[PDB]
Amino acid sequence: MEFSLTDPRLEPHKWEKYCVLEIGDMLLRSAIGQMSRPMFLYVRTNGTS
Amino acid sequence: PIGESPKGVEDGSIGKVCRTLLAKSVFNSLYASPQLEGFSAESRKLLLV
Amino acid sequence: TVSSFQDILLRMSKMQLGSSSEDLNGMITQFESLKLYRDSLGEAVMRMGDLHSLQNRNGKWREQLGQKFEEIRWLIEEVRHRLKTTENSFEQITFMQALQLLFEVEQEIRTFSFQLI
Amino acid sequence: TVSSFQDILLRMSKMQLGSSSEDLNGMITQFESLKLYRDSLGEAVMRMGDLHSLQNRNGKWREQLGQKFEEIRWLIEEVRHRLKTTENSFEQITFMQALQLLFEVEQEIRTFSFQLI
Repeated sequence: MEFSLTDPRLEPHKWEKYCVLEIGDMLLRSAIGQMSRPMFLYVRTNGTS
Repeated sequence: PIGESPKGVEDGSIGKVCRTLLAKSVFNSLYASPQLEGFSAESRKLLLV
Repeated sequence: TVSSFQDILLRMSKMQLGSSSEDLNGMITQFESLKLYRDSLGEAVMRMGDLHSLQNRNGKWREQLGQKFEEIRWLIEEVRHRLKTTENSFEQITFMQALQLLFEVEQEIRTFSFQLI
Repeated sequence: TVSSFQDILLRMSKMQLGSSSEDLNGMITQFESLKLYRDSLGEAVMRMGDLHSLQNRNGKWREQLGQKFEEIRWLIEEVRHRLKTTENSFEQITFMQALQLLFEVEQEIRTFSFQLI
């Protein structure tokens, strides 16, 4: 499970072994204003060696 | 000469060269496969010619 | 975001010195238009902080003005009574000067209060 | 007027030095407070507020919002179609970055406009 800020389905062929979730919102602190961009989660199954 | 661009080629400094070589080594480590070594050997011969 | 503009513009600049499609001259201007509009919009919403702070300060003075009028009135009647109840020329001279000063200052405070609204 | 303040203050001080009265001390304190308030009010009088900056350019600035919205989704659709059609990698990465930039900037503009109104 990994955190990310990039929205899927903008380039979905890259991720075909993932199930993606939306898990909250994050406040982007800048010099002026308030962004409030969404936050995602990437889930995958694997096993190494 | 370290980069490419449409309508021309681009140039850089020593820091760019060192960073590029380090990144090449790291990506070599992360994406190991027999295809890589076969291609490396054969392309080395062609480059020498 | 602002740095993203510089990277996008620098990379689109190199698609025009190697190709045609005047649409790269049609999109490379709307982008600068949005940049100018956004960095103009910035300081405007930045200024709204000072305005509401300025308005708050104008609320306290309106309520001291209230208490000053009552103070002036009460002191007027008290000094008038003290004038009526005294029998020493020094005191009446002082109270003449007082009443004149109070009338002048009350008129000025009323004028300034009218101006503030 | 100020000269009247100090003269009358000295006169009341001399008068009170020879006899103590509740009202006398009360008016002394009230007169001191009134003089201080007059001084502060005059200090605010020769400065005022900044009404010059309160009436800056605001008219058309309220109406270019619709003009910008006119060209927001137009250019977003143009970029979408151009990304779909193209076949290089340079152009593909440039267009993807541009699409991200417009999404962020338009959300920022909408939030700023909503907060300010």
